[PDB]
Amino acid sequence: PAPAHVQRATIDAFLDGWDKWTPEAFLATWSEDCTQKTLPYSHNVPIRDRANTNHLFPILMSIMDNFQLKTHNIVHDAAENKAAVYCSTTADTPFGPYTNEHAIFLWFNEAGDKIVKIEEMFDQFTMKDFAPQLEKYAQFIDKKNARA
Amino acid sequence: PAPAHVQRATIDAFLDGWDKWTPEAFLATWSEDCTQKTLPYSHNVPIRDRANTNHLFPILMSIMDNFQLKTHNIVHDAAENKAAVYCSTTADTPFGPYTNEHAIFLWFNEAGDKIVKIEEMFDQFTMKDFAPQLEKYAQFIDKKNARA
Ligand SMILES: COC(=O)c1cc(C)cc(O)c1C(=O)c1c(O)cccc1O
Ligand SMILES: COC(=O)c1cc(C)cc(O)c1C(=O)c1c(O)cccc1O
Repeated sequence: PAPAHVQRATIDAFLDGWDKWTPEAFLATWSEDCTQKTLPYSHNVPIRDRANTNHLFPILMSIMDNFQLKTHNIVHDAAENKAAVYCSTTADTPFGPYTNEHAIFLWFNEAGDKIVKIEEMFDQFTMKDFAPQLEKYAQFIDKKNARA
Repeated sequence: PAPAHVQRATIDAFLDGWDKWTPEAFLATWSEDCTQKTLPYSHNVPIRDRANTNHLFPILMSIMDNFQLKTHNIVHDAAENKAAVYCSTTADTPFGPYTNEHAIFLWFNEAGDKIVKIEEMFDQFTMKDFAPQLEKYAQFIDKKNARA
């Protein structure tokens, strides 16, 4: 398992790419197989593969302006090649103001330079309203692109 | 900062006491001024202090029958005297079946033997229904006890 400071460097580049709020910046630290699973398991939100998130994040970021990320807690388990962060976010969306908070579990690859698995719990009351707004927005971008 | 194995021992006792589901077993790792904070911050849930916890847990535990804890993930940051765990639970309650899942952030005291701060995010759809039900059930116990 890679040295702490290398994993920690991956964590920071993930958070900074998140704050930078472009697809390429944020997805730079995700491996090709990195899955994102929404917790709790009981909410039955299907795990999301990399083709899914590569298609979502451009659309998602385009409808969140003044995105500000705030990191409250980094728990680094260098021996286990693992981490957990707590973050909060705000943005303006086509649907009104957006706020969220995130408990995020990360796993790194052997080299400690990519994130390989993501599991996350968020503000489910924010998401109950926003996920369907986002899904219909995504479908509208899809249809609009296929036409042209 | 205490050695990693001593901090890990408190984690293991915390989860084992939780599993054993008695006020004494679970609380043995809680420092005497340890606070419990519900995330997200945006839901503005007041800190539960140790006295609140000591009154709540005997009632709460008494209406959760067949309680089962499953631990999914332990993120230990010995260098920062911190940790994060992910757990899920089931039980039978007088309000029907119960399921919950917890992303818990733990801080230890200097000795690494007590837990000093708890911040957790849970299944907010469980808690939306359960929390008022437990609050009314707790008031009823306090009333029934007073008049004896
Ligand atoms: C800020 O947005 C992110 O890129 C994001 C990133 C991470 C690591 C977890 C998330 O929960 C989100 C998210 O907020 C989100 C969403 O709000 C709607 C659909 C999918 C998502 O991933
Ligand atoms: C299983 O119960 C616990 O002792 C418990 C314990 C921890 C570490 C987090 C919790 O969220 C709970 C809880 O589930 C709970 C509840 O369901 C209602 C009121 C207070 C609580 O702490």
